[PDB]
Amino acid sequence: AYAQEKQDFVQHFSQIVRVLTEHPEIGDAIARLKEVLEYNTIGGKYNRGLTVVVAFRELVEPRKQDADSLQRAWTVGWCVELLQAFFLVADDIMDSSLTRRGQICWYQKPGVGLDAINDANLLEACIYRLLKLYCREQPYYLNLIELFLQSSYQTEIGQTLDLLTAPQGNVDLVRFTEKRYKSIVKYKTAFYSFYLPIAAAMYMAGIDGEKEHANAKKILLEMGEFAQIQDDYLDLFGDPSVTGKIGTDIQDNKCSWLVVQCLQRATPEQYQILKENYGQKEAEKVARVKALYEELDLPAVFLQYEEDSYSHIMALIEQYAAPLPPAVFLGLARKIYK
Amino acid sequence: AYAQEKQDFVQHFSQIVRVLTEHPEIGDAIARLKEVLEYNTIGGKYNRGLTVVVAFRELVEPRKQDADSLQRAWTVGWCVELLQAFFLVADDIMDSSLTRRGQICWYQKPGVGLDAINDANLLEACIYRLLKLYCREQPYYLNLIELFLQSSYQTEIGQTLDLLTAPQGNVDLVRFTEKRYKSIVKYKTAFYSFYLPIAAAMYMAGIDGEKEHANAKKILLEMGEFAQIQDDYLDLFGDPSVTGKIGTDIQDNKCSWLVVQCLQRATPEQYQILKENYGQKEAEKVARVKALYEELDLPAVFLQYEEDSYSHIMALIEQYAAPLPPAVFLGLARKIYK
Ligand SMILES: O=P(O)(O)C(O)(Cc1cccnc1)P(=O)(O)O
Ligand SMILES: O=P(O)(O)C(O)(Cc1cccnc1)P(=O)(O)O
Ligand SMILES: [Mg+2]
Ligand SMILES: [Mg+2]
Ligand SMILES: [Mg+2]
Ligand SMILES: [Mg+2]
Ligand SMILES: [Mg+2]
Ligand SMILES: [Mg+2]
Repeated sequence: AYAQEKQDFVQHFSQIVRVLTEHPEIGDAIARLKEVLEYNTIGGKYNRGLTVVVAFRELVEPRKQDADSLQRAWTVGWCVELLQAFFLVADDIMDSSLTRRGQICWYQKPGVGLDAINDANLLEACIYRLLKLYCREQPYYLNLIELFLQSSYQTEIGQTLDLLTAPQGNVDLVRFTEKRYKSIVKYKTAFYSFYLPIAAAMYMAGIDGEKEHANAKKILLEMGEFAQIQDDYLDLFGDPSVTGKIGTDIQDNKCSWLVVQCLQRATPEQYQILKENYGQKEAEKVARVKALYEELDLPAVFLQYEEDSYSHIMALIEQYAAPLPPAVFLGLARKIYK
Repeated sequence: AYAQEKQDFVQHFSQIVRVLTEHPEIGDAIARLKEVLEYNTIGGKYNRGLTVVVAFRELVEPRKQDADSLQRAWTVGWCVELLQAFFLVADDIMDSSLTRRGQICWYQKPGVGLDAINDANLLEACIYRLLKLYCREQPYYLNLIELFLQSSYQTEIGQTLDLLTAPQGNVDLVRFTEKRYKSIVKYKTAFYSFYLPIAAAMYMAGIDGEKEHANAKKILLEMGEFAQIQDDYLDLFGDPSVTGKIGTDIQDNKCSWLVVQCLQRATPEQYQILKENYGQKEAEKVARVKALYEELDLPAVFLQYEEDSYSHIMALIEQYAAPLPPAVFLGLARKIYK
């Protein structure tokens, strides 16, 4: 389980920071990297990184879980957390967000600003530094490099689809379709958040078969679709004290699950209300959209969807888990379905 | 030679774009990637990419230069041009630049803005897409992946040093030292612009020895230091019709070679003039700094430096080229020393 390993995982971060921040000439730049790592890779729930560690423990025979192999698993879990930190620092600039993980976004900090672009790229570079230091002699080293590089390309293509569908200052209700939505979230979130951590543990355990990885992907990309729908729902209806951040999807004209569901149910009067108020900074326009979503009972539509989704994901675990332990996927379902 | 291969190299770009932009769901995002590739990876001199191709031709026996091997060399040269495009798109946002390669910077284009952050990352992702498609079965594949990843980390650490030394709105004359300068440019420019293209050709030719790569690096990082000093000089004294871009180093408070040389020669009255006018947006303050640099004959100091640098780099070619053909380094010296 995760809940137990959260403190244990977090305890390994100080060694990750020490190995990355140990040529005195670059000293000031290494001090800045330490500040970027400390600010941006801590404060989250660490679900993606913990997934690597728990899945590795469940997939590798305990007699093979020696100290060095376990250290490699913790390090690769932290690599997944560094990839997410890279995407979030940059996403927060592109989405004009204000807070993340209970504090001001890194780019909004006085003295940081758009220098955060380079800081995000340093976080991504740290992944490959750690893989070389800890994993270069292992038979799965190239599989992991390619998996992290593919996950980044996937995510970036999905970010392009997200940003193209959400132009600033242009109405884009015509592209807020279920088909467009499923394509955005599959690429921007599902691959790196669900497939990547389990696939990394699979490769570290010697499970490199195409069929085995395709079957796990069938479960995991559907779980990732639900995780992004829940993120969209919480952007507006979650409590920032719990989520750690303030939502921006309506002001940012995003193809959110909520707006997709709104358009499917709206009358022509409601469609016009959404056209006139969506995608704009004015607080009273944002409030009108939320009031429309409440008039259409979209919170009840989301709860029903969550139930139907959970049943679908469990049916996929029954179809596709074997020969992996079903616990690998059940523990991940427990973290996302609250 | 380069001058001949410029059109031949450019002719391969259409196949690079076709293989990268060939799942209809992501179609709109792939169309945007094609626009980012067309806008940002064309218009330059292609010196870094051509260096890969010319060095490969000079290092590999002609009987081994079959069509497929030559295609791999063109593709890896284009990978170096994609790395430079990634760094330049992001650098232009962080340096608040206006033009590049004779047109408005990508981020300044109406409708692009900070979405250019994700576009820059897509350019970097394309490198690894091409290396996998064209080079995965080759014995040097992992050497090239690691070389591109190291070059990126080097460059990003140097960008951190550049940005830290150049705070907006704070005087930083105390850190504009020759020692700080040499450290910034070695990491931000010399590794990716000079070592990377020659080292990539070396690995493709089977030259993977640590000693051979260290000796080439001794020449190439010094040539890269001169290339950044020339870039700094041209930021203020070059003609934008020739350089393709407008300089921003004085307004951006940069640790430019020019300001370093100014501080070494300044009287106390001149130091105060530079303190009051450097690092600020006002056009009349920028003009005062340029007038001070002219009073101190910094253009003549740069020409003398260029002569002394060229003699030093040629002495290093005599010391360290062997057993590589000296032409590999002489052709690169000819491109940078005008
Ligand atoms: O955490 P956020 O900003 O709600 C988000 O989930 C962050 C994110 C960044 C990159 C890829 N996927 C999700 P978004 O998609 O912007 O709603
Ligand atoms: O082309 P530019 O902007 O003059 C530059 O050379 C671009 C650049 C970007 C990244 C690394 N090195 C040089 P800079 O260093 O900003 O002066
Ligand atoms: Mg966001
Ligand atoms: Mg986003
Ligand atoms: Mg969100
Ligand atoms: Mg610049
Ligand atoms: Mg710069
Ligand atoms: Mg410059």
